[PDB]
Amino acid sequence: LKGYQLKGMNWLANLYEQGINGILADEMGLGKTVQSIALLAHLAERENIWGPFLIISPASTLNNWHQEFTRFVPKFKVLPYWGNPHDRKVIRRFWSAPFHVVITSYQL
Amino acid sequence: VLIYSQMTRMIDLLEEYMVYRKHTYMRLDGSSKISERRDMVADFQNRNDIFVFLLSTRAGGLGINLTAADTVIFYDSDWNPTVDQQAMDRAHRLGQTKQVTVYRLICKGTIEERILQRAKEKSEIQRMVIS
Amino acid sequence: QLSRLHMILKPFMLRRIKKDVENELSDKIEILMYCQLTSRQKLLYQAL
Amino acid sequence: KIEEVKSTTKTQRIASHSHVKGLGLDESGLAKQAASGLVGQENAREACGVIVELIKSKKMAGRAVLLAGPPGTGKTALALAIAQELGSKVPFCPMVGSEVYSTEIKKTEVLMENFRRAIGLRIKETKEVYEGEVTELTPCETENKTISHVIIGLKTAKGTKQLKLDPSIFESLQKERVEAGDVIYIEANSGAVKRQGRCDTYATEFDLEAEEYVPLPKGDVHKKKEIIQDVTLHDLDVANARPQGGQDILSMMGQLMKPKKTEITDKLRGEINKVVNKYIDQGIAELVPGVLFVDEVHMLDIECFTYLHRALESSIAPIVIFASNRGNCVIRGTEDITSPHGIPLDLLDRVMIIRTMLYTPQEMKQIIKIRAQTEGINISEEALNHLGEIGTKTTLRYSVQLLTPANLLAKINGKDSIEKEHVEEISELFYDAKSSAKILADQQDKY
Ligand SMILES: Nc1ncnc2c1ncn2[C@@H]1O[C@H](COP(=O)(O)OP(=O)(O)O)[C@@H](O)[C@H]1O
Ligand SMILES: Nc1ncnc2c1ncn2[C@@H]1O[C@H](COP(=O)(O)OP(=O)(O)O)[C@@H](O)[C@H]1O
Repeated sequence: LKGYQLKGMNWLANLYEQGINGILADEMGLGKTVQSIALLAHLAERENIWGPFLIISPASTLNNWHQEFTRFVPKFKVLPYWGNPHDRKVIRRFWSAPFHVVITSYQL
Repeated sequence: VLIYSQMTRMIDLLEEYMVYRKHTYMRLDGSSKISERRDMVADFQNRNDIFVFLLSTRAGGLGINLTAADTVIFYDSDWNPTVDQQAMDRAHRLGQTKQVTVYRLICKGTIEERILQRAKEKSEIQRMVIS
Repeated sequence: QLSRLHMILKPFMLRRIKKDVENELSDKIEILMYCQLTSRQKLLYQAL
Repeated sequence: KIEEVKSTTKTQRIASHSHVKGLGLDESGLAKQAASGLVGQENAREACGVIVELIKSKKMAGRAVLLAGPPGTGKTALALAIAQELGSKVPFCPMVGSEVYSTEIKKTEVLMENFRRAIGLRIKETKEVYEGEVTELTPCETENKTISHVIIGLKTAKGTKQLKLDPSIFESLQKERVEAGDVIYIEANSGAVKRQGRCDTYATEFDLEAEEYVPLPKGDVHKKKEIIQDVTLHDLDVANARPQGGQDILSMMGQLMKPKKTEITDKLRGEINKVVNKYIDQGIAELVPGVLFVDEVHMLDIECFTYLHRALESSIAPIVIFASNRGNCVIRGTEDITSPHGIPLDLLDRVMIIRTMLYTPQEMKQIIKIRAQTEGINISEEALNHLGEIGTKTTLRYSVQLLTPANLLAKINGKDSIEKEHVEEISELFYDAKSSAKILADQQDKY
């Protein structure tokens, strides 16, 4: 954790409670993965402990997302969604909730 | 060191070059699989065995996060900043312990100075809408 | 336009710029490194 | 932010004609007063303007011109201007009259080597070739046994093929010491092997080896290509007269013995003409009949001038440019026959004479300026006016030749540019042909 990230969460929380979306637009290398993961870590009220999310991203990033979800707080049920039609079909049938995030890319 | 270029044909020329001089290269490019974008990253960090990494600014310059690079060479400049800046900051990063040198390699007068003039003009006009 | 675009973004964008969190890591040195064209390049550029 | 800027390579060296870039004519064929590096000589340049259209027309053979005029009048400069005006694609063959005196071959044949060398030829040669890593190599014996067939496996980034070849190719591969895992090239036209190196796939196989490891070839194992060869009829004559192509022990050793010239027989030149006429009929060739330039022509021997009567009348011959700096000399080899320009009257009919003439002081100032800014130096106007004065006192070349010594003195005593005191000093350090001929005639008792 770092203080500027936690103050980012306290800023995002009022947007979330107002039904307002926002941009984390900080200069590169400042932990937007950590901040967007921390939506789960610093709102205790169930929606952000067992609710299903989705991440859409450039294809080179998919594994650093999947890794960083394990490094900060590994408790969340994370689904990868990349590679062959058979492999993505196997995972697609899981969401037939325990799907706390899916990690994805825009072509898919 | 990281090397960025636009043309896949040029990255093939640079791979021909770093086969010839024994520079222990590795590359990421539009043709490369997610299982390569896993492993080729994970082997450039966690090791000293790979002196140079070869990249596209578009396939490589987003979220790749190569903190083990010390320096960056733009063999091409793109018509737009941000793309270069994202590519630079994927060496110049939280978790480094060093300066970063970024080199732009440019032909005098022919065409690359027109790209660079637009990059300069954009890199200032892009400020006043934010700060 | 500048102040309106700022005021539209201020309620729902965060943009710190590096020195406000990278407090102790220094900026990039940028080296604009010039090259001449080689003789074969000068000829092919002239042919274009 | 920061910049880096480098270029360590030295320039080309400045030569006695390298300011000449073309004849400096306008589109109507009139001379500009000074352009493309030249100054003055308007009639002699407009006459060369007719000759550069003569060359580009291709129609003629053996037409010839004599640039005639005193030393320093620019004769070789106009012939160099023609060489620039034609561009690199047409052969201009520079020659000096005293080069015919070979000790390997007759004078009356050194002229034919140059005449055949000035006729250029562009050939659309189709080469068909094999290249790859040698994955397999097997020679086959057959009954009277002897080696009679060759099986070769070749591999590239585009898969692999097995090829079947003539035993002369196996003897070539054995000569090149080709073995499995080598990367090779074979043009099937010459049957010529090149061992490119050892395949880079094997570069880790030893801690220490002599080989050049090379990356695996790209595209098909077997492929055809067109090479746009530039060649001259002399290159066809001489390559057939002492053959180094093919792969037998004889061609392999005509490549070792001393490369003596030989008096090529007219039967060979005839069979070359028949062959290249067929490459022209086939559309495989374009002929580019160029220029022979004989500087100092006035000392070809009378054997040679009398050969040139026949040579300049050939339907094959190139266009020929001669230069002479001489008056009514005795012609070499005649004992005591005198004729204009040192050339027999019998040859002197066969040439269009381009008279070239002494410069005014104003043309000398203007050449010296154009020359100084080509030698890369800055010169003050009273110093250049003093060089123009020296031009009237002496000659164009001495006046030009004081420039670089003056620039040496200028930088040595710390100036940026030539001051008149530098030229005025250099004029006393170095004598000239006219002023030396005073002290050397005055002190004549002592030499
Ligand atoms: N507390 C932390 N401890 C270690 N690394 C951190 C920490 N907070 C952030 N990071 C670093 O943040 C980086 C991720 O930044 P990222 O989200 O990719 O930024 P951006 O998208 O702006 O370029 C990772 O390299 C990670 O190690
Ligand atoms: N018309 C000219 N324009 C420019 N430079 C000339 C001209 N005529 C002569 N020169 C230069 O002056 C020198 C003498 O000319 P050159 O051709 O060498 O004379 P020559 O007929 O005796 O061989 C050379 O450096 C030459 O390039």
